[PDB]
Amino acid sequence: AIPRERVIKAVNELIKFTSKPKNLLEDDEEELKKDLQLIVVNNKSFTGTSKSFKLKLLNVKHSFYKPWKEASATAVKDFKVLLILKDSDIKKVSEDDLFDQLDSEGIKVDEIICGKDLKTVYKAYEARNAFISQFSLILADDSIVTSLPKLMGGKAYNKVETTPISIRTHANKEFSLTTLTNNIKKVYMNQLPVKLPRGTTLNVHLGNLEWLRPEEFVDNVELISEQLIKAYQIRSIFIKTNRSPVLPLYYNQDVLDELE
Amino acid sequence: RSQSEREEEWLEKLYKKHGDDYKKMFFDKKLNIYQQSEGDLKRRLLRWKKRNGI
Amino acid sequence: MPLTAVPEPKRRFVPSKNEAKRVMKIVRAIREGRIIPPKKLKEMKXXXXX
Amino acid sequence: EKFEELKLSQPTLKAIEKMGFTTMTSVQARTIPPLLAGRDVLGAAKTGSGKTLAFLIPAIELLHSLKFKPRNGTGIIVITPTRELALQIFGVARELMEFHSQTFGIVIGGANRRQEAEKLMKGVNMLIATPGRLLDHLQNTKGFVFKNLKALIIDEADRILEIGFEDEMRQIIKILPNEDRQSMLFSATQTTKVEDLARISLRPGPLFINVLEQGYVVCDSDKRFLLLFSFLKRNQKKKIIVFLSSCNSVKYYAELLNYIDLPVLELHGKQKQQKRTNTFFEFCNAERGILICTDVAARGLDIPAVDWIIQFDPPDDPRDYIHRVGRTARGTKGKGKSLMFLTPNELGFLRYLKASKVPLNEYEFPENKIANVQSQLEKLIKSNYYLHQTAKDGYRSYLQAYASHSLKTVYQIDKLDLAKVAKSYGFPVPPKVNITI
Amino acid sequence: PEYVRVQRQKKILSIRLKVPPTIAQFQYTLDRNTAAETFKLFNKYRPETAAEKKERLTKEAAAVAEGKSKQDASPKPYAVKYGLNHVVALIENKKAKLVLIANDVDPIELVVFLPALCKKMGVPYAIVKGKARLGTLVNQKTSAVAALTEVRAEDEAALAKLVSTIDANFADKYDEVKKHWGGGILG
Repeated sequence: AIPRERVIKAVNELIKFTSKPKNLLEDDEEELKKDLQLIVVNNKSFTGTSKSFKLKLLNVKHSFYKPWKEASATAVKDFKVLLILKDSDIKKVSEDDLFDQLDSEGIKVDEIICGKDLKTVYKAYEARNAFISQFSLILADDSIVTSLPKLMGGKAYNKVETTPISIRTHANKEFSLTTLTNNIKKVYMNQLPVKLPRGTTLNVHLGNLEWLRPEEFVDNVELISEQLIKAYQIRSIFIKTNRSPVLPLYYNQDVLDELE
Repeated sequence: RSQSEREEEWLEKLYKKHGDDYKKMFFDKKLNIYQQSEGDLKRRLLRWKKRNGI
Repeated sequence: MPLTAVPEPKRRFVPSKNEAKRVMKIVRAIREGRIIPPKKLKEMKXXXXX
Repeated sequence: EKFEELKLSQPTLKAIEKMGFTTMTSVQARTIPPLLAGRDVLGAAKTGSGKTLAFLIPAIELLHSLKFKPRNGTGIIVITPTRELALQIFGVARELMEFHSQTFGIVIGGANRRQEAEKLMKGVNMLIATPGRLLDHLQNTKGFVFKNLKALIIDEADRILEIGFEDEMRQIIKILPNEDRQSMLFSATQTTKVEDLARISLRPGPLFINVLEQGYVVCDSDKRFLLLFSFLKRNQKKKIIVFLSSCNSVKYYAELLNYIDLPVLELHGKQKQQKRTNTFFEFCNAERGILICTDVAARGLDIPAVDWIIQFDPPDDPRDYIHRVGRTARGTKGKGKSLMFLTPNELGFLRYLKASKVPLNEYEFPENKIANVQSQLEKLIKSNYYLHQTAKDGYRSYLQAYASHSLKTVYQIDKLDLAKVAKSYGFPVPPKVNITI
Repeated sequence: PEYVRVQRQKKILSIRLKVPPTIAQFQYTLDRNTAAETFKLFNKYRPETAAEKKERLTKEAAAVAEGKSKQDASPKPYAVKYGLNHVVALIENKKAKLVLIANDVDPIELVVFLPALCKKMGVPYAIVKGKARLGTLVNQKTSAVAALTEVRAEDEAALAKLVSTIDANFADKYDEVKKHWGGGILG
């Protein structure tokens, strides 16, 4: 596996790093950047030789969306939850139907949007980018997911929050509200998004240090990393703040022998 | 002078949605679409209560 | 700025009252049966065509 | 002593009970037996000691002892420099006159002239007014019952003189009767030209009782309320008091931010004073709270050691603001960081800050971090009639507050883009307010 | 006939004589594609007819007659505005986002202040050609005015570029020649 002890060493090093200190009233976005964890994976041929806008949802022990939301109440940008559903789906599903299910576990859908609404109400780059930039959590039906990228705009596919997440209301022939109900729970608190770019570089976003426990950070990182090792042949792992330099934790030197 | 059945039913919906408080039901969008006056709400609810439901 | 400091009326923001009075007029006419519902009218026409 | 000990009519007793007053402040406890005795007086007291109520009680005693009709006279006349202080004195006086039978009114330059004219045609048994508009109403309004003058008061003759209404005051007193009139006046300090008006006014011989960096944030006038909202969200769980000018904007901003569900306490002259006391008590004991208030309602009461002084609106007295930040620093061992919003027309205020010689810190603004709720604001104002009217009222009273401002060299209405001001209030088109421009 | 003789002798005696510059702002009007897209815009915002109105009324009234009080929800009606005093009424707030003005009205003096009035109020007016084409989009015989205020979010971006299009095509092209005395050349 991976020496958890070394991960605790590195995260305490990063806590000490971010603990190092006419000023702004409203704080710098860069100041918010220099507090956040990003996982970086060197791995052989992370392309599928093709663009992959589909996000892999990794099973994670802890859920950073709740400390996200709790700090987002204090923060300027407010955490919002977007679902994009079919026309008949929105005709059937109502909002209190969602809200009653989500107050059970204490979360909230902000909005639900049809593809019609994407293709006529926000068929304008300014309004569409402004509407997308409000949101952190974007969900979409798996049927609509492969219809999205003409409607969403590539500016939505640039960032990690702005790109949508595959989610399914169906389990049988028709959809069930139970499936969407527990499925938003699965995608919310038990899974984390993964962009899949080209090259040998993978960037995985974890989150601000102030949100979670550092050993809980270590547990989530080691779980994700074992999931990645079992997934892909991996050259190396550097985790860091996007202001900070890298931190080498784990690497496999024989992967590069096995490529060719 | 009694009350009409639709609007007393409307008041009955408001009485169960908010209860008795008026600042919440004043800023209610659904079932206060005419945006009734703060105290007209009180007057109609007191007339409705004296009519029915104490 | 505009010329006049005329206060905005209430009825510009809420659903239209006079509409609703005409609605209740039609409701009273249908309760008296002087106006037939259009679904019932199409039901009448479908039988009367045969 | 106590207010409830002294000889009073029972509706005044009910009034004082409902305003929460039982005890007396010492200088007002001194001046009240001459206030009942019928002598003229001048007085040095701090702004906001309750010195409004100090004259309010025996004035209503005189109106109770005379029992005259609304057609019969005006009697009690109140001269006060600031429109804001006029509204505060009026809002305190409303419930007092409300348990009484007589009549209460407003004369303010910047109000609708046919409104004030029709109220004068009906007659008003207690007048509260600004000095400039009084010459207009005395010279121009016909049939107005002027000949009585049971009494008259001046408040803060320093501020009348510092504005410069004293020649208007001389013309007023030359219009005023003297023999029925008694004159009472409050001014914390005094000068010679104050005493010259005092020698004309006070009909008997009177006995009188005498007892650091700043933040500055230059913002455009549209985005300043948005930036206030953003900074208030970022500094949530920190108690902060915001200083305003107009009570309508206080009530409107409080209702708005409560509609955006972040917890906000309001504090203004239209607020009932027992409720006002409740809000101040809850702010002082809650210690992490948002307090919205005017300048002079904040002046009227001592301030807990705060995380931030934020001043959104232009000041009533900038000199008192310079003394107030100094006494705030020297009184509060806990650090209270003071800031004022600025508009790019207002930078001359800065050099008057450079006249104050206290240091200054510019606090910068990122255009990226903008809360972007202004579309939701405009959709809300197009939705809610009630919020639409309160927004228009905050806008109206804001512009009339600029109209009532003294320092024209710091504030010109001609400088201001009212389109951006309306967009800050949330109107795409500025509503018409009948303001001389 | 007489009336054919007069209607041919009309527009001769006009152009033969000097027209004042507050007239002949008319027929300096909008070109082909821009008026076409303006009509494509306003046909999206047709007002409800009396038949469609009465039909929806009968639907909701039969609903309440069953009762079957379905919900209490409707956003707003959006439509063009077409009453002349109502069009002027939507100015001096201002509320008019676009105004179309017919060139041909037989009492021209009903209309002549409207370009200067939207000029001073800053309202994006445009002079359209033919009040019958206004009446068609508003279910009247003629309309002679066409104000439009409220627009859905789907159409708001089209609105702004149409405004910029008109201010480029009308306010830039014809502004100086608006000041000039038209006509005067004999027939």
